[PDB]
Amino acid sequence: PNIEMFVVEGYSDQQKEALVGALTQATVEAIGAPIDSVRVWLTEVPATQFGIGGKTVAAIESAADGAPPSLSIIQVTFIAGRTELQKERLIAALTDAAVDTVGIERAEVRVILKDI
Amino acid sequence: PNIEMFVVEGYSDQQKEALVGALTQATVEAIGAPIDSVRVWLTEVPATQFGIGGKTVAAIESAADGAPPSLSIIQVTFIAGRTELQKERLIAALTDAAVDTVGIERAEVRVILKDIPNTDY
Amino acid sequence: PNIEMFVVEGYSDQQKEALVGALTQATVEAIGAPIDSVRVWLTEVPATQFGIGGKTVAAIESAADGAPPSLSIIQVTFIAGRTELQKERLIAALTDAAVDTVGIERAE
Repeated sequence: PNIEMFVVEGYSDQQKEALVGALTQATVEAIGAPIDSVRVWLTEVPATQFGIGGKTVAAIESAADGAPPSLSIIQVTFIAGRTELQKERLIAALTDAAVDTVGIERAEVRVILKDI
Repeated sequence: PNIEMFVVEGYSDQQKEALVGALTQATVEAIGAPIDSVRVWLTEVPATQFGIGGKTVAAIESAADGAPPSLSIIQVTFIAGRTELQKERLIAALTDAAVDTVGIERAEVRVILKDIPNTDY
Repeated sequence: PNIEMFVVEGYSDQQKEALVGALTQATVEAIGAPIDSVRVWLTEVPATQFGIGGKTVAAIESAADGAPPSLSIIQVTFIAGRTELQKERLIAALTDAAVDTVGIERAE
């Protein structure tokens, strides 16, 4: 239900809105979550502040953090890690090897929707 | 004690400084933490880069991650839940139901403050 | 493998590349990870947007998130805590008092 992507600053509006759609599209399908319950945001990392193996991109990648509450088994995570990863290689493209998808489970005692 | 609020790019300097005080005040009251211990950062997301349910805000939310050390019981989490939620629906307001709050407990073996962990203090 | 440092928007290119290198080098040594598997990014927070005990920096600091896969034992974490504390005082410099490191275990 919360997906943050850290990516390099090259991408255009269009790639952004299709990347949002896709992560959202890829999320509702795999884990069967509500579309209106899906939040995404992307984060432009400047080439001057993003390093692969110790040196900046400017001197020379896509990271996806998923925030679910814990109601998901390992198989439905395999599918999510799979679906999140595939559709981001489709639009706002990048090799599969260069996309990392992270799953952070939040205890229901630790996620607050409105007051509760 | 580590509070990142992800918000849209509208908010003025006043709203920011008031949002920072409010989340800090909310934290110290809720979890009885030292004010000196409370670091709060706001993350301004362009509308073109924030999606609600598949489409961007520009084509058409408040997300608060807290990284604390693990001591807090259920009730002091729920209060941290409501207190951060209320104070932010107060200043630089948005609807209650449009603010989401994430509580991440990092183990004492995994939190490093100065050179030392909290475990070896 | 994933190191996000949040910092104020004051630092030069040189401080930045030396920070990326110092975080990568402190990483590869301690936890013996592959340089090419070490990604590190810096997130500039403007002063109006970074608050300590309730006031904005401007009205008047480093937080380092490490996300590895979950095998790491206590000592390699405390060493990780220390390697990435120290080499961030060497360059993009700051008093140790004002740096927190955060270790996030992630492993399906």
